[PDB]
Amino acid sequence: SNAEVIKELNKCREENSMRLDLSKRSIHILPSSIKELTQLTELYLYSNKLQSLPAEVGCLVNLMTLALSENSLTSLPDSLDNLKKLRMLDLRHNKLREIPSVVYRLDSLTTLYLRFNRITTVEKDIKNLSKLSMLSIRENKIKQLPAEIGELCNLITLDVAHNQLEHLPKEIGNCTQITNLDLQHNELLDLPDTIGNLSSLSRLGLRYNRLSAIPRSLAKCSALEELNLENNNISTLPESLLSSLVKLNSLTLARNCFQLYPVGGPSQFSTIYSLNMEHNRINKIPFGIFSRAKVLSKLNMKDNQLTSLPLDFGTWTSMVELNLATNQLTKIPEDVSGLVSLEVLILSNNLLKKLPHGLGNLRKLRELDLEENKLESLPNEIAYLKDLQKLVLTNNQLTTLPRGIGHLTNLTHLGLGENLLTHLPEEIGTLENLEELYLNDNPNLHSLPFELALCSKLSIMSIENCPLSHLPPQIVAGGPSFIIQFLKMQGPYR
Repeated sequence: SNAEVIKELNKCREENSMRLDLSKRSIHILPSSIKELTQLTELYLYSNKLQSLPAEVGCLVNLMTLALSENSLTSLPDSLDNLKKLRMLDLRHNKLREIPSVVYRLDSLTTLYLRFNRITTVEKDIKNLSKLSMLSIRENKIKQLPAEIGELCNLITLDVAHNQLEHLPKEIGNCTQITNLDLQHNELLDLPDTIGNLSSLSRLGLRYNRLSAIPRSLAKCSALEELNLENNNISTLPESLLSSLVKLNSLTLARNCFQLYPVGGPSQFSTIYSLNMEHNRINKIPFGIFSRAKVLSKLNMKDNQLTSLPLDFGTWTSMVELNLATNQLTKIPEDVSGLVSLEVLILSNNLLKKLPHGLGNLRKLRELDLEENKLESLPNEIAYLKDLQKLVLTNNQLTTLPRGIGHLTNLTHLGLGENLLTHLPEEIGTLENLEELYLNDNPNLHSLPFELALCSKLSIMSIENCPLSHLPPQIVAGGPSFIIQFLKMQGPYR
């Protein structure tokens, strides 16, 4: 209420306090009496209901911090001109349709936050704020930046994510101290060649734009720690780019137009831990490209145009997670046995009819996803996958399972739905750790084995669209809990 605000105002002037916190008090109008509190250096008014800041705030000539986020402001009074020491101005989450003209006159500012307003224009007069080291105008409606952005030579962070930019002014290259430049979720058709002038750049946000190419000069930004180009129109990378990014920890080329790996050979991948290339049109992985990729442990090639794997596929000994889903692979080579560090292998939605015996040598394999292939059998050597917890075989052409399936000590999840299974093996009962067993949509599955009752942790079982005609018809009407209870009691394992 007005009273508790006046009390805090009186308390502030009675302590001669240099900070005033009136945040989160549902204030609609701030009393004029605040003008008397001229000793304030910090004023916090965020998360209130302010539709205007009173002109009297201009009397607080010693303010260095004015925090106004999460109000309903549409402007600021010209009296803020008097705030000749203000360093930080927090205006995010208001209702600004422009930067208020007085803000362009607050040349002491080093930090200006304007996230999530409705601003359409950054006027040429932005040049007046040459002390700015942090400028965030993310989540507005800005279509263009003026060339005058280049007179902000002290910028360290510039965040213009979620705007409508089609280009960047070449004068951005005068902002030589920028380490964090976020342009993601704009409409950028290109980047200026001067981007390479930003030699201290370590974070560069470019995902979700309309880019067709990356400037060769980006290779001068050798402090980049990630390069995420997801969702653009890129199909190549410029000469020697990736090998020049000596601190690159990850690379994302997902959702682009690549048909081949970027040119430059194995040296472009010697520093990254992960490589994400999903949703392109890549038709081949070059022989030898990972020969220098000593720390690369995660490779995502999902949704490409692979019809085979390179002859040195088994040399990828440091790979831990490998996603090859939604390609056109018809076989996995025997040399898969070389991938002794592999823990996750996703092969969903390919054209696989059989699996190699070498698959059984994947001793660390924890998750194997073969959903939506054409598999007519499993090799006996799957029995040696003692670390396997999740085996997804949904939607294939399996008729029987190898008896060795019961040797999968650690298996918890077995997806067998949408197959041609005529029966489960009795060895299913040695799967002591099985929890989820999906059998739905197996139209030739007319019985279940007694030894399924031996699976003590079995808590999820689906049998929809399974005839199960050898069991009592009233039991299958009772659902899985009834079927498993029947197998226990009438079975000889109790």
